[PDB]
Amino acid sequence: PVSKNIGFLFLELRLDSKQQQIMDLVLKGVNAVMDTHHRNSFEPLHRGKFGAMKPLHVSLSETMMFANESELEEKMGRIRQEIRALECKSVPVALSGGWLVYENFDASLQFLAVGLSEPARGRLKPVLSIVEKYKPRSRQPVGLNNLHVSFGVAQNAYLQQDESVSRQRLDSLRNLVATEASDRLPLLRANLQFRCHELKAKVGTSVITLPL
Repeated sequence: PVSKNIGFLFLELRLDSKQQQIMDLVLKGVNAVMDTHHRNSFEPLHRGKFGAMKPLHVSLSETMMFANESELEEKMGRIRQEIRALECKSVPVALSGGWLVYENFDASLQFLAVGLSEPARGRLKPVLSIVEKYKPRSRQPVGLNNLHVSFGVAQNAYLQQDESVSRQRLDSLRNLVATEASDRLPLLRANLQFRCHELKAKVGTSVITLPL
């Protein structure tokens, strides 16, 4: 369908029981601040209905829109082969710094995130380099400067207002979570760490695994 000839690369982060409980209390605390300030709350991304588990992610490419099935296979195969040829056998994922808020492509959703640590970004640099080499030439770039894990997602209440009003409320939301909702970030950063032994790629409607 719409996803024909679309590819995207990412890391999958499955949380253990302790990490799930930490994210419950961190997000509850953030959302108490959102309530106090009459802001939209963040839906936790690590849980579904009835506490069904959902993995978290690190995006490693933009949405890659290839011109045809042949180019999809040519470029994704080269990506897979070159990632396999890397020396590394696993990459660490750990977080550094404060809350970030990233918008999706139509600004309808605002994701509460933390950036990757300097060593985590450094170990992913050779992966990003491979993606940059093979991705289609064909507006939300993924790069070393913005690698992150998103933990919650809120609706943009200002989606249909003037762009400048929506951007102002986004910047004051970013300031609000940083100034008033950051006290449990040391607990999050100490515990939300992972080691990934494979990448994933969405290709069309299928997901493939790319071993390290």
